[PDB]
Amino acid sequence: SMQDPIADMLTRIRNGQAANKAAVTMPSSKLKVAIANVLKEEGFIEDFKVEGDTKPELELTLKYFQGKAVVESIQRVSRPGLRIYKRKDELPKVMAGLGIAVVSTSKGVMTDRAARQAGLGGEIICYVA
Amino acid sequence: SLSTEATAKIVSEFGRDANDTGSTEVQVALLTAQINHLQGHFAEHKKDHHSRRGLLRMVSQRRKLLDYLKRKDVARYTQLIERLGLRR
Amino acid sequence: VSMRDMLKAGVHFGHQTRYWNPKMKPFIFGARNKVHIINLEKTVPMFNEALAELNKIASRKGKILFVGTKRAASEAVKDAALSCDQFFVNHRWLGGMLTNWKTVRQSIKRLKDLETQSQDGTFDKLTKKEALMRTRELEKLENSLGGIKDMGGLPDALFVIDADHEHIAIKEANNLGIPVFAIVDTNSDPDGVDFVIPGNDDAIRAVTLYLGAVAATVREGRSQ
RNA sequence: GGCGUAAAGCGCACGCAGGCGGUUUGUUAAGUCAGAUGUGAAAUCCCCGGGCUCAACCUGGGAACUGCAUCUGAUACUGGCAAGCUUGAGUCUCGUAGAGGGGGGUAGAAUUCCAGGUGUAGCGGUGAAAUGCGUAGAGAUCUGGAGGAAUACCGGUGGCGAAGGCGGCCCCCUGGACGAAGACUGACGCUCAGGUGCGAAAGCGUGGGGAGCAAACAGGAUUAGAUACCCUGGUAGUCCACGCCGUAAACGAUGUCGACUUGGAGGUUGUGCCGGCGUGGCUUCCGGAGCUAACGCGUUAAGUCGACCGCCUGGGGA
Repeated sequence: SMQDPIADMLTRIRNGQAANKAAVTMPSSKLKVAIANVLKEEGFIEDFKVEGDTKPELELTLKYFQGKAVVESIQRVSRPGLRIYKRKDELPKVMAGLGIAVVSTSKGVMTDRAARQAGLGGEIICYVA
Repeated sequence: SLSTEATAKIVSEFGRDANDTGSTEVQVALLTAQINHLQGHFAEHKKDHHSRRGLLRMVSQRRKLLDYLKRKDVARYTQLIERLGLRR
Repeated sequence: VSMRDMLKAGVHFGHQTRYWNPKMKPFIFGARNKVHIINLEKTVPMFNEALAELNKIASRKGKILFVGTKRAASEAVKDAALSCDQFFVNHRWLGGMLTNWKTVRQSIKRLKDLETQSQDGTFDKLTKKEALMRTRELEKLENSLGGIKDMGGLPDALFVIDADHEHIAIKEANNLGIPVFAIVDTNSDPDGVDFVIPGNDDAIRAVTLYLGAVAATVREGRSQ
């Protein structure tokens, strides 16, 4: 059954980028909206939006710069089968700094950069590059 | 299978309107009625394995529904298994 | 060129829905009698910008190669390039004409000496039999290289007919970074062409339409 | 790190423990995170210096000791709690297709046998023969009867079933799947060690049955030999009821479930609209990206992910 909606969303993003899809439409969740916020505020995707009252649908508009997909490697890190937590001292760096590690911290879902600046640890949601 | 009249009778006797079929009480009543009927079929047909698998499916579905009710509301669970004579 | 002439000459008339390529869904509006109709609003601007690039490359004295081999347009293409001051290849393509120019150059050198042997009286000092083989070499090499005898260097751009039929030439030209232009049906592929121009090339009317329009724009570019 | 073919998906299923868990709100603060306090002996290791002529070595200070407990905070995520929601899952109505299962009955074709009629020197078999059957009348042909087993055509890389498997026709009892409109519950889910059940053929036990076929066995050939291949016979067994066995190259050599990702040529069954325009499921074949060692797989994945389980770790021994 469906048990990892976050990894499902990352997979839909990755498959759309490999299929050169313009946009992907999926059931919407508040954590999905938060990761879409983090991805939009870092330029990995164009924009997002949500439609639906009882059953909100999350539609992400993908972006491609020189024909090729913007997101190169997007990967689920902390999974239901194995949850991953890092203290601020030991937060990861994706692509030696060029990418992001989406880190849910106590002050919201933010990147590894914002978490490190804010002096916080948290759960390591996904790597993006 | 249970005749249409029997299904309607059980739904009315266990649903909180003439059109309440999906509730846990109605479902468990229907499963119990079908099992009570099928015991007579399988008394004559101890070799009817292909139908016994479906009977055991009904058994397992009923067990899961009773467990769900028990964690959901103990009062309705006791009332339900009292109304039927279900062991647990 | 404009939408009305394209619809008149059956530019929109593509191939069957069973022969449609997976990559040409945007270039088509819908279906009728199981024949796909190439979008005619998406055709005019793309065709015109390809024409404009051809015109610009005609300012730099840039060479253009016209490619189309099927019998329906052989004379049509061979004239559409003859009256353009540009080289062509209209018969059975020898694979490696571009990537292996260092051997077919010797081939065309032999052809040139054999065709100056045509107007030399050479086919009179031999015993009426070697002349047969020399004339057959003339015939076969003229068929194989009917427009690029005076080519004198790899062509600068590749204007092609039925991109799928000439995928060898297309991939050869891609292998050296040469701009490539394709008159490409719905049943063909845009991956090897940097300028994709959806349009029928089996309808001889459509072939003549594209060839005449591109000839007009290239002659205009070469005027200045 | 792997499990189509190199070693590796249990034959299949159900299911307890366990592992994991769609969406919204409030609350809690356990996991998680921040800071502090205490402790984490010294030494060692590392860093910055000092002393032996240097170095080893000794030595000052720090860092480190990645841990544990307490305290105060933060609430994004997981967990607990409480209430919701319907899209996962499930129940109801009508309808569809099916060799799905159990039991009972019946029908025609064919074989064998028994009886009879007609009829006479062959029949049968083989590469060639012989064994064998036939003058006590065979084979052939016609008629009557007995019996057992299997169900021609339909018939379809069709269908149904978890797998094993299921094929004339009729009836009774009975499981599942799917579809169009709705109505109802409201996460009730997925997977599953242990466990339980089912599970080809052969085989075993008890009692029946026995046409054909045929292990064993016998004879005739073949052959250097022929405990075979071929021929002539032929008993278990194949059939039935009950119980057992529990294994197959039980194979897609491909675990289940869910989500996502170009196309095309065929077949199949529902439902909407006027033979065409759609809408759900299934099935065969090629093939793109991608993947693979390659072969190949390719929306029915062997592609991209997630949950859980099973399994592998050179060949032989085994």
